[PDB]
Amino acid sequence: VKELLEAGVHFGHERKRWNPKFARYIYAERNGIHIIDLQKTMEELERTFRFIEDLAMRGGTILFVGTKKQAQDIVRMEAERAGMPYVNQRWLGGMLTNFKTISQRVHRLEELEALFASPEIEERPKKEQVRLKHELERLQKYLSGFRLLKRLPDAIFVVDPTKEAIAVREARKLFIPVIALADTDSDPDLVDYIIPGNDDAIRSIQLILSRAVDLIIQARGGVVEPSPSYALVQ
Amino acid sequence: DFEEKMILIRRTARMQAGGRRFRFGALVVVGDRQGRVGLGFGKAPEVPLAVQKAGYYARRNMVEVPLQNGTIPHEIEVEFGASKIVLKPAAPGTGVIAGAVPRAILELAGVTDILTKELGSRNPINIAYATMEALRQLRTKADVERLRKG
Amino acid sequence: MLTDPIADMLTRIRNATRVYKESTDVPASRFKEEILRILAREGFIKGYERVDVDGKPYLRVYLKYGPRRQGPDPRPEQVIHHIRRISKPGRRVYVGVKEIPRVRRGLGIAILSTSKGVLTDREARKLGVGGELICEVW
RNA sequence: CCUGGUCCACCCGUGACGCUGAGGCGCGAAAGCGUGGGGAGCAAACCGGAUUAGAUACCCGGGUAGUCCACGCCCUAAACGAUGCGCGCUAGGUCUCUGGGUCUCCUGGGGGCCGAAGCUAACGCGUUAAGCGCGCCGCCUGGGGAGUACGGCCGCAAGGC
RNA sequence: CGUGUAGGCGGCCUGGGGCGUCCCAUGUGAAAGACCACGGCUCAACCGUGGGGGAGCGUGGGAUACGCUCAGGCUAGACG
Ligand SMILES: [Mg+2]
Ligand SMILES: [Mg+2]
Ligand SMILES: [Mg+2]
Ligand SMILES: [Mg+2]
Ligand SMILES: [Mg+2]
Ligand SMILES: [Mg+2]
Ligand SMILES: [Mg+2]
Ligand SMILES: [Mg+2]
Ligand SMILES: [Mg+2]
Ligand SMILES: [Mg+2]
Ligand SMILES: [Mg+2]
Ligand SMILES: [Mg+2]
Ligand SMILES: [Mg+2]
Ligand SMILES: [Mg+2]
Ligand SMILES: [Mg+2]
Ligand SMILES: [Mg+2]
Ligand SMILES: [Mg+2]
Ligand SMILES: [Mg+2]
Ligand SMILES: [Mg+2]
Ligand SMILES: [Mg+2]
Repeated sequence: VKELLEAGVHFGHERKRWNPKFARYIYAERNGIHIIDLQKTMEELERTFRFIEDLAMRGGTILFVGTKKQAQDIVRMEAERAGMPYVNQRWLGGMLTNFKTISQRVHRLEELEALFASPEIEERPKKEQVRLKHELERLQKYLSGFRLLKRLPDAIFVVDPTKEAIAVREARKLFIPVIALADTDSDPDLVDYIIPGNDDAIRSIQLILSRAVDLIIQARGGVVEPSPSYALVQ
Repeated sequence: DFEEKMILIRRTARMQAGGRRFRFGALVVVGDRQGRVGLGFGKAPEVPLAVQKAGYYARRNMVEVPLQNGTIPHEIEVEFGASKIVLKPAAPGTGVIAGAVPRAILELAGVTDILTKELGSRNPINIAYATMEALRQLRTKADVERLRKG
Repeated sequence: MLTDPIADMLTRIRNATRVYKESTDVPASRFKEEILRILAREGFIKGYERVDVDGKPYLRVYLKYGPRRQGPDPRPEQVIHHIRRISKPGRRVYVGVKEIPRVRRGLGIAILSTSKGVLTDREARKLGVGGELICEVW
């Protein structure tokens, strides 16, 4: 099932902008592009899942992050569709390493959330209404997915590890397992659990995220059909 | 909670139209005395606050000092930039011979019998930093041949 | 033109490990082999084998590093932390059996040629001999 | 016309014949010196005109050595990459010069930029190392006194070591 | 900045010597001092007894990996 799916349109990516470390994970250079050895992707998808699963069936939460447009929305779905915190906008800094503080801006979102449905708005001049509204707007804007667990995720899954290296660093300094889907434009070594393959064409990102979140809920019960993906998918 | 001894505190300063603002520094060590220690450097607008922050980072970053008889496993040398430190293990009943920096750090780490020499730059700060990486890199017959398995 | 091939080899290795490479071919030599043998017989490598790069005989020498690590810079520790030649082509170093060094307090080794085979610190000290201190490894 | 170094290709010849290098020898920008040519432009010195408190300067109009050639001296320099030479080893990205090939590619020498690892006091370096090693030479050991003094050697001198 | 004299440094394998290098034995390395023990002066300082050491160097024997030397072969340096 996998072989044909992935190889269908979910392998081979970045070209001549590589990073030699990631060579063990490459077959050749067709028409310029670096086409990765999928066969090795499996033996690596395996162990990775072998880790996802050994966590799924022990109820430990995973922070997903994707801040790139080509892979944004598709992480807002698979995350809601597995009840896992995520970061879809600008992955602010020190979210993890400075947790006891960023959490002060989540406790600031629900500060407004509950003064939203209330008799206090009868007052509060228009200067505090456009304000307290907007403040909630953006508050909600970046913290749509970063609330769920008020606790450090026992892991983090992510698209382009070098794209969101900042985050990777935070986790790395906090002894947090790091899972992610890195192309050639990414250095293996500093990734605990590695998903080698495309990282831009929305194809491989939905095919790997899906079965990622599909292996999530296969240790909780609720085996369903795939989640929203096609609406303008090419 | 561990021991927590204070190495040195200094008043630095910067410039700005009107006069010179300030800041104080705190280099601090910490250790139960079982083989656990941590070095921490703390800067803050006031003496006490700085000394506080000291211990906080101190505990944050700590190391497993593999003692032995109350001394140390092997002899090592480490350079931290311009400052170099020599740690050489002594027989029971010798003393902890070192400067205030390396001694302090070495006491709470446990050691009672150690020969030390402070070469290179003797920048208090940097000597400390150096002393740690020394310990950090300490091995026992165990974790030695534990790597020569195969 | 390589002044001292041995000190070369050692360095070849020293440079290899620094980035954790699989094997490295130092040009072949009975004495180098002899030395290499003691890196394997004592376990600083998986070992070595004879090879060829156009009628030209090097030695494939497979390194040996530690376990991957938690935290940042996950790079493993190394079996060969520190290797450096003692006796040199411009300052030959010899030792009676009583003078023989005690590397890294028993934890390390000091390879060294002799009239009865390339021994090591323990190996010579016990065999009851001395000879040209060749290098120190740990 | 005469002549040096140098890269590539073919794997043909020699069979370690190598690396370095105290002293020695050769070369060594400009200015400078000797003898003899040459002399348009430029231009120390020098002369005026301005500016200026003054203006032995800056700017302006003049202008001599010199700048050029031959032969012979002089031997300095921010003579700079302020980085001695040779060899091995340690990611790559990019553009550029110039060789060779069953030439969208590959490989060899060279000139650059960003950069692994690593070094670094920092700035920065980074297969054109300031990384990792070996060989051999040169050199440093607080500032001023002083590259002065004395002696010595060299030079016509100026002066050099 | 080159060139190169002496000198320092020397690629792969085989054999001979065994010069450096390595080991053993033996002579030597006075005594005093020093260091370890034991006692004499009431302790000590001083002082006596015994023991254990000392590189070096001479002599006899042994070893031959690395350096050297003589002998043989090779082509990865270097030259053509
Ligand atoms: Mg240093
Ligand atoms: Mg022939
Ligand atoms: Mg030369
Ligand atoms: Mg000249
Ligand atoms: Mg001239
Ligand atoms: Mg003239
Ligand atoms: Mg004029
Ligand atoms: Mg004129
Ligand atoms: Mg220049
Ligand atoms: Mg030179
Ligand atoms: Mg080039
Ligand atoms: Mg650069
Ligand atoms: Mg390069
Ligand atoms: Mg003085
Ligand atoms: Mg001077
Ligand atoms: Mg002068
Ligand atoms: Mg004179
Ligand atoms: Mg010569
Ligand atoms: Mg002999
Ligand atoms: Mg005596």
